[PDB]
Amino acid sequence: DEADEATKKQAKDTDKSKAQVTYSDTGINNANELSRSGNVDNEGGSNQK
Amino acid sequence: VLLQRISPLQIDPTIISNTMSTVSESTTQTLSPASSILGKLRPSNSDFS
Amino acid sequence: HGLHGNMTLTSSDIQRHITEFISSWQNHPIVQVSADVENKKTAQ
Repeated sequence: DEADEATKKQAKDTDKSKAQVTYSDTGINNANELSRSGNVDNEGGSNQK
Repeated sequence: VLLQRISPLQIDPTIISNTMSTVSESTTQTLSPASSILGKLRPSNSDFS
Repeated sequence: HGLHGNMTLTSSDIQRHITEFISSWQNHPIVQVSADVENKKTAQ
């Protein structure tokens, strides 16, 4: 998800509907990437509660 | 953007068009090699981010 | 396409024939390269 706003924000800065420089949908199979989120706490458990 | 505002280099795509110096042959159904490469390059576009 | 005994003239057939005629005319060798006006280089 966070990649999508980067491309959308990039398009706004260049004043174009679609941007040449994109952070998403590249040719690289970057399917193992992880990013910080609110599910996991400091002990490795879920934050369902 | 900062690099562009302090660099003495200007990108002028008309150099490519002048060098080719090919007149329009849209009447011909086929595309000449000179006209074909110009279509791929699209010198009209001015975004060089 | 238009081979059976039941022939009915229609605008679609007219358009098809027109397209064939236009393609045949445009694919002629001399028609490919020709002009009524002259460019600067050929004038030179």
